[PDB]
Amino acid sequence: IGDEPLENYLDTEYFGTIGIGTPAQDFTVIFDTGSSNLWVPSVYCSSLACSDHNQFNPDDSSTFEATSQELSITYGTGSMTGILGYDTVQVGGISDTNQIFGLSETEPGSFLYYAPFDGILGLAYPSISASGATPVFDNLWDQGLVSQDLFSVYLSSNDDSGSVVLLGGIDSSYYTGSLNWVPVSVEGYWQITLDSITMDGETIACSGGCQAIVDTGTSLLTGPTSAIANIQSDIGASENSDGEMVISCSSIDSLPDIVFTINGVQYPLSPSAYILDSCTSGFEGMDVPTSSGELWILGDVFIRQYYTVFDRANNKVGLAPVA
Ligand SMILES: CC(C)CN(C[C@@H](O)[C@H](Cc1ccccc1)NC(=O)O[C@H]1CO[C@H]2OCC[C@H]21)S(=O)(=O)c1ccc(N)cc1
Repeated sequence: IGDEPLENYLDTEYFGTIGIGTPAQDFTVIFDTGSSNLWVPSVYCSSLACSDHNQFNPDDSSTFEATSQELSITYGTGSMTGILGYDTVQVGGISDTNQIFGLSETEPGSFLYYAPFDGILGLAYPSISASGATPVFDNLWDQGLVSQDLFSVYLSSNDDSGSVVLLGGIDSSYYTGSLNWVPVSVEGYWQITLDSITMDGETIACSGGCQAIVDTGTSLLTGPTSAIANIQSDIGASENSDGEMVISCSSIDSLPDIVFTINGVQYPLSPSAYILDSCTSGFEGMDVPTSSGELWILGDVFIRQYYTVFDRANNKVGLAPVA
């Protein structure tokens, strides 16, 4: 069982340190349950974001093995191109030998330039991995480096230490109540079916059910723009001169919970959770069309309240209230 500590950056990004190569070269990476590739910047990249982050040098690693395979990835915000290579990745105390990963050759745009992390370590299914690159957790399981084919995530609140990805384990000191299990509706993301979203007993969005993904790599709780607009109006959030969804901090003590029903079980978010003396909404409209329908994203606003188990043996997500 391996523990990967995560730094809680402003309650907005959660990244941990990994080592790549022999001797290890260290990188910070977002542990991203919304994607499946591992990549870091490399000495082959001249983009600005490469210049202001740690760059992998395969020349200095005695265990590196080159490939002729290229890689390209476009995220919601940010993108990269590069080349795949193999090396040993130290992650959570585990020596992940023979791990394929991306060495960036371009990283355009300001988001990656201003972000504190060097790269991204995806934790989702192989079906959405660019170039069919084996995801880290698949390679761990393939090599028997974890005995149980699952991992769990605790994300801390209030910029506190203690966030972790627990590779191969579930730890009940991080939660209370019973874990409830949700089948993965479509294997790619950690995608699940939401039944309803309610406030003070009435349905405010997702009437008749909708699709959602559980994504540590997204800060906010996002949904289709039209639905989110209603929710913003429902909680009293107004966009201001600067493009921020502003809300009176006094509503934190006024407003009722917003309740997500998932597989028939109610998961409340208190206004303490879905309102971030500058208070803004934890919701954001973002349209993610798929053959499944538009996706909602249960990002860190949600995951901070629910210890989450990602079970690849079973293709299920487990949820329980954080301790
Ligand atoms: C780069 C990540 C650390 C951040 N992203 C979260 C990530 O989970 C998204 C979450 C996501 C998912 C779907 C649509 C938009 C965003 N996944 C994603 O874009 O996956 C990509 C992998 O290759 C492609 O195939 C799947 C989608 C692409 S992100 O949505 O782009 C993002 C970027 C900036 C901020 N501030 C907040 C979120």
